[PDB]
Amino acid sequence: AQNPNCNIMIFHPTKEEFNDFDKYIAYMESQGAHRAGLAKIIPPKEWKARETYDNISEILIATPLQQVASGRAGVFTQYHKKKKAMTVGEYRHLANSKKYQTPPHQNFEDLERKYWKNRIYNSPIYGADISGSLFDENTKQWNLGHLGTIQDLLEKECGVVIEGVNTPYLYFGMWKTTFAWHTEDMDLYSINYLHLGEPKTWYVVPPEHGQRLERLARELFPGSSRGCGAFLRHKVALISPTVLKENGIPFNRITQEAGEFMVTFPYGYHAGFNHGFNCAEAINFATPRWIDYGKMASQCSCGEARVTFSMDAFVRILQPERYDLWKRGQD
Ligand SMILES: O=C(O)CNC(=O)C(=O)O
Ligand SMILES: [Mg+2]
Ligand code: NI
Ligand SMILES: [Zn+2]
Repeated sequence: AQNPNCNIMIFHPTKEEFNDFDKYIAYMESQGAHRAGLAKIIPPKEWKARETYDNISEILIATPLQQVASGRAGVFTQYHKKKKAMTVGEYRHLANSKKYQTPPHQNFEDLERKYWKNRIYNSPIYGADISGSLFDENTKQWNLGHLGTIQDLLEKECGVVIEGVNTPYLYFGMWKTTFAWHTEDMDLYSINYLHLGEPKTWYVVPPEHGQRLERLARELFPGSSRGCGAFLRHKVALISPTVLKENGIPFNRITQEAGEFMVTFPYGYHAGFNHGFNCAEAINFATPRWIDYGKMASQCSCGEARVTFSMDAFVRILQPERYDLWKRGQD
């Protein structure tokens, strides 16, 4: 078995290997990458997402979210308070302000220590989940707006034609902005490209150990667990690496820099934080190997998780028994 310790693997494709996206994902899995839950792909030196980032300031962040924490430093939840709209240029200025800017630090490890020590005492503002793309239309390789759609994959694999669309989302981050422990909707893959700015640190649990994380989470968030049998679908809970180590949960960590792709694999729980002002783009995707994960994916039916239009068909076709209850949660 390749990669039996479930380490995060880093790949350096040539320009020739960068042509066929599906084929390269399948190559990475042949070397065991998926066992980690997360892989890093460094594009060939010849490649670029677009020519410059000089003209992005007038993109609108219609609903910036202030991420307010509750709990203790290593075990907390966050809720998202809606703020007034602002442009990317306004947001970048805010991120760089004395109130919100990255503190002085020695290296990424020192910054990670400071994040876990101090995150809960601040409420950073995140521009998340903004439909759109920063890839130039002329970028033909690994353009996250031109991937094969999940609906087309399901149709190719299973023969059923379904409604729905699949488009990318932009994320504008600042110091301490945080992504809570989660897997993707319907335990899909994700791909994330860091277009610009400061790094993003990731933590990930191997798919084969995801239920260990879930059991810890039920212990650590016992009221949330009673409220919903899939409450990590709410995307609000944080657990530090120190706490995961204390409880014997297998995980790994890596820092993504500007110009790098990350791929999350089906049922790979992940969480993380931004180091300073940055912009990422991400999208879900599927492969043939995903189908079995989609069929087994947990679902939130309590009403909190509320998701896209396009998840309807996935639940309806892959999880018909669950469909009725899940849809009640959506309505
Ligand atoms: O970058 C972020 O805030 C969150 N991204 C992801 O969870 C992802 O790409 O799967
Ligand atoms: Mg603009
Ligand atoms: Ni994710
Ligand atoms: Zn729920």
